[PDB]
Amino acid sequence: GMTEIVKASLENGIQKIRIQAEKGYHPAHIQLQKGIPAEITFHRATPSNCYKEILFEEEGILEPIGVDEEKVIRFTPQELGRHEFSCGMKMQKGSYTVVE
Ligand SMILES: [Cl-]
Ligand SMILES: [Cu+]
Ligand SMILES: [Cu+]
Repeated sequence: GMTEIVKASLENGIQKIRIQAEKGYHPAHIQLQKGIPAEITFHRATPSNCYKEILFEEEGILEPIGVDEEKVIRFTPQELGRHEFSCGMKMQKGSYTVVE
């Protein structure tokens, strides 16, 4: 250890954070506050189709993302703890930890 966790920035009652998709997700591990609307912006910086989709299974989210495009994943985290996000193939993984 330790594992690097990046906290989402709180402003205007929204928590925002940007994630780059290229040779994995960066940051791969983030922290979110429970009950605050979250906007997680993914940028696909690779032409590999391994990254053509963004999956947040526990939120029922599955979103396509094109080469060099940015997609905002929006939800309000309600369940505490560590949750997984990944590409649509579940080959490249990350996590979001929801704290009180
Ligand atoms: Cl692949
Ligand atoms: Cu993938
Ligand atoms: Cu893949």
